[PDB]
Amino acid sequence: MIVPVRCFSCGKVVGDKWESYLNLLQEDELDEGTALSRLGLKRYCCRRMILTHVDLIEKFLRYNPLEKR
Amino acid sequence: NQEDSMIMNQSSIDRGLFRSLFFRSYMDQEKKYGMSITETFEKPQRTNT
Amino acid sequence: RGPNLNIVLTCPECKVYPPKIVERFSEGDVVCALCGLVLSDKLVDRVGEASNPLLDGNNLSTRIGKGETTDMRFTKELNKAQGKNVMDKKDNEVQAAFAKITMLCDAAELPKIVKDCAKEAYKLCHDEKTLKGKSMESIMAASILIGCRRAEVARTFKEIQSLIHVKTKEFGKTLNIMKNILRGKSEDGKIDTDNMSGAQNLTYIPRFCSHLGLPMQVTTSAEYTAKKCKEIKEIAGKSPITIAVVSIYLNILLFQIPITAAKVGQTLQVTEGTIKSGYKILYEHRDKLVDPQLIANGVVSLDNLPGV
Amino acid sequence: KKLMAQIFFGPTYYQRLRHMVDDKIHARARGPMQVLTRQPVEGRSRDGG
Amino acid sequence: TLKYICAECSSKLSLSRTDAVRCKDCGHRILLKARTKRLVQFEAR
Amino acid sequence: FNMKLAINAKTITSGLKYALATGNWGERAGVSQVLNRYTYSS
Ligand SMILES: [Zn+2]
Ligand SMILES: [Zn+2]
Ligand SMILES: [Zn+2]
Repeated sequence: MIVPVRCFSCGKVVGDKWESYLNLLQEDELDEGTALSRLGLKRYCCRRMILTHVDLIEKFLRYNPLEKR
Repeated sequence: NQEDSMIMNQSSIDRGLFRSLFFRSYMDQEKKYGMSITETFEKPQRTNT
Repeated sequence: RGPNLNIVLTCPECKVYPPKIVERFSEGDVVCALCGLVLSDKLVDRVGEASNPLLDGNNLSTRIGKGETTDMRFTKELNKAQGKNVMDKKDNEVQAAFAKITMLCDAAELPKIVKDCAKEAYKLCHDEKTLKGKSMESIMAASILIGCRRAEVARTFKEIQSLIHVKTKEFGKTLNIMKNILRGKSEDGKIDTDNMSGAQNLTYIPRFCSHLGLPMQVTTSAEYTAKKCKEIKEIAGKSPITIAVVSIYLNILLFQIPITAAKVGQTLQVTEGTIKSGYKILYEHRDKLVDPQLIANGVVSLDNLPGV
Repeated sequence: KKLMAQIFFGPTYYQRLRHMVDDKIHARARGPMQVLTRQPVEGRSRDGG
Repeated sequence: TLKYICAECSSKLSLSRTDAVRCKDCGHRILLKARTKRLVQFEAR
Repeated sequence: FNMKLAINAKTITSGLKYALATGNWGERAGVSQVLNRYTYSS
């Protein structure tokens, strides 16, 4: 639903690169392969972690909160 | 992994691989057995129940 | 007046009476909680049919119908023979009454609890010397009224009269008789609460407002006005229907909804003159008939209510 | 040490199915019996045999 | 009394065993029991 | 004559509800089933 903290296979931290990945795609007009390598993700285990992630939390945040303070 | 079994990485499992949420819902009603007998949602005590 | 035939589980060793007993259902055991001795083992936890022994008592019956292979001749004659049973004739009268009560309650869009209470009221009040010169329509209409009141969804006499054709006098006498019967069997054999009282006007307002299509805010204001309307002696003696209708009308003009009294009285079957006549009484005490919060916020001001 | 053979190695899309063992494992030493036949009841959820 | 929350207007209510199950503000007939205020412990594994 | 009793709305309401709650198309079986919601493709 949200970006995983670590790569499943090797455990490298990838949860601090989602916004950097999106910004590279949007403003720098980079292809996803170049963006993945620019972020330092070399092993294809780490590349698929960020490349295949679906950000569902953005969909869940469209519903109004159940309990507002 | 012989005969259609597989080996999974415990480290990958620890990091969240193929982990899922399970939800179960329980339903209950306050039935009225006619005009006299009726139920209520209560915390029963061992001395009256 | 009969053989005991009662089994009581107690620990022979502990001898403490009454005993602490635990039912290990998962293990199928009844064990003494103090010593652990097992007192009974192999305890038990479509092949049958269900029935309610409160509306039908003890009456087991089976229907006759077609199968995968059947000749119409046998079915017709077997039904013909089964109908001519003298003992089952008595209870069929009650069942027929239940069928018509169900039809009336279903054509009225009433909840299942209402019809169950109505049928139970009929059974308890039926077969008695008091209700023998009264028409069955009065019995059914009175039972439905009782059933609705027991369910906290009470209706009015006119609303029930819309379906069951019984004039007021017979309706009232039957209702008084049945209430006495239920009270009589409540003492010797509960029945009523604050709801059983006739007025209970607050229950009518939500449905009356719905017929007019008002928003829920107006309905709540109408309930508050009707609740406080009982402090005025000049209106407190009026019928609960008028008390609720005039309160609703007062709020209709308070929030400035464009619905005239000509239609409010036409929808709730109340004379327009009565509505306006009562509205005049509910104008000298307006400060006590409007919720303090609503006026405090600014949603409603008392100068929007015309004054004669 | 190197494996004498070389391994076919890469990503593949796998799915977690609905069948989990913790929802199937069940044993019974003794337990409730049916009212009619007085034999063990049916169903893991009811401590059956 | 115990505290509930409306499922549409998110208004916090306080109902007793006698009060009807309904929002006194908007009129919704579904209420959510408020989360318990005692701390709950979770392992980070 | 009371038109409110001549026409029983319960007839239409129950027949459609019963036939849709169960699969029993009458008054054929398995015509209505509880929709799978295990996953979107399901
Ligand atoms: Zn990796
Ligand atoms: Zn003992
Ligand atoms: Zn609300």
